[PDB]
Amino acid sequence: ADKELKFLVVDDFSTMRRIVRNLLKELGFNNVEEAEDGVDALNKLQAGGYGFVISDWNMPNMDGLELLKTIRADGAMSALPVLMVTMEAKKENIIAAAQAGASGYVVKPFTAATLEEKLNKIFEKLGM
Ligand code: BEF
Ligand SMILES: [Mn+2]
Ligand SMILES: [Mn+2]
Ligand SMILES: [Mn+2]
Repeated sequence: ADKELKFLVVDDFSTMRRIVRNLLKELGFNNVEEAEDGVDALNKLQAGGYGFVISDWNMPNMDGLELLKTIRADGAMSALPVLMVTMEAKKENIIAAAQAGASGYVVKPFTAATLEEKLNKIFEKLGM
């Protein structure tokens, strides 16, 4: 994928955003912004430029499933890749996110290898 691809990393806890931002750096992506909830995210997204979203589920203001649904329902960003990264591991959550259009889904805690594999899976599926 283009190493200038702009990522938005969303989670209500800085620890997790920090892990993901650093992993992306390792993979060669330095164009990375953070958001703290679904609303914060949509604000940055509607500020334009973004090529990929990585998002938590449980967050105040707007959760990640609502964020995913909003993104997929907006004609201007409906195809934006959205990778869920969340502690929700139940099959009903995976189903609900998948059905809502998640590009991929990683369960916390995750390894560096896992994030890399699932990002690449999405890149390949989308021809990025
Ligand atoms: F808060 Be997340 F869903 F891990
Ligand atoms: Mn914090
Ligand atoms: Mn744009
Ligand atoms: Mn959370």
